[PDB]
Amino acid sequence: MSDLFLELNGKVHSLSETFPGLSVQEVSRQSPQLSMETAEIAGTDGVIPGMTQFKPFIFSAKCNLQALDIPDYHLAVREIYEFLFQRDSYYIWSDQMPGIRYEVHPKPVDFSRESDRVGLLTIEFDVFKGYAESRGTSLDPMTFEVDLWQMGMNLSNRDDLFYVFRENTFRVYNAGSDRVNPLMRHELDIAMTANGTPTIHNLTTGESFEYRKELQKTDVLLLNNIYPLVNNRRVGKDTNHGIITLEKGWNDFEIKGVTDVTIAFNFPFIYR
Amino acid sequence: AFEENLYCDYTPGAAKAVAGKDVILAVFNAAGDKLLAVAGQQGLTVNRSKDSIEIT
Repeated sequence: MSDLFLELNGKVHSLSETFPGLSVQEVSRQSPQLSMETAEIAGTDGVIPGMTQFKPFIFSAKCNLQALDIPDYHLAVREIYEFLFQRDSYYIWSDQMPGIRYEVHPKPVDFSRESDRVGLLTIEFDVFKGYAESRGTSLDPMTFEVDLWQMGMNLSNRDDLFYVFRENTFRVYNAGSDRVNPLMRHELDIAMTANGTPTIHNLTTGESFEYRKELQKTDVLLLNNIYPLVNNRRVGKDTNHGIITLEKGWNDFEIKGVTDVTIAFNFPFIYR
Repeated sequence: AFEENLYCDYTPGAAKAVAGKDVILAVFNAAGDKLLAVAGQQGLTVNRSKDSIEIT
């Protein structure tokens, strides 16, 4: 059995459950739209590729609606149109792969009336970020009872994966298919509490974030995307304005200038 | 038709068949007041069909 789940206004709605007469036949996903920024020099052969990018793509769901009678059919069509089309983008996922969700916007799709009570539909959701992300962030535990993780999410079956560290040198595993960069509108949060003047170094990437003031254990330093704060107060003037990024796989992190470090990473995995 | 129906089962329970000559087609005239059976009928066929929609 196939079904489609929609996250809207903080509520999860099953498409089949919401509309009893509507059942999802099949789901499908367009392949990533790779595009190399070609540059052509006249007289030479081929192109000089720039930086490969990914265009928005389409997630499709073929379904059918079976109503009791004609007024019921029209009412169901209107209610489905009301439910699907909202002002802002929402989230969708499928039973087949319940660990991966897409932030999407609906597309105009017309009901194909086959009989007096049945109508075929092929809903298409445009995903504009160009990638899919996990339903849960890195802060969620990798436990069975959380009911969030599934197979095929590049989870390493060779070592434990935790995202809270108590020492000055450790490794963090980004399981996504893209390098997590807040400059690319990626979600990434770091919460560190320690004593002294801190400096975070990502050795594999080679990046370094530097804060130039003394810190106490009671003050939390929070880097969200491209904003560093202490106690939710912007302190960008007192930093080196550097930002760390998470490469694919393992990243070696070293923290200098502080003691009793407690650093936590909170970011979703980027799939495609 | 007797002897306790030992060998002749005369009890009517079902027709078990209908002679084709018994079923005929008639039409209503232009005024619609009288039904008229078409003269000299010899073969009648009624076809009823329903479409199928694939929801695989």
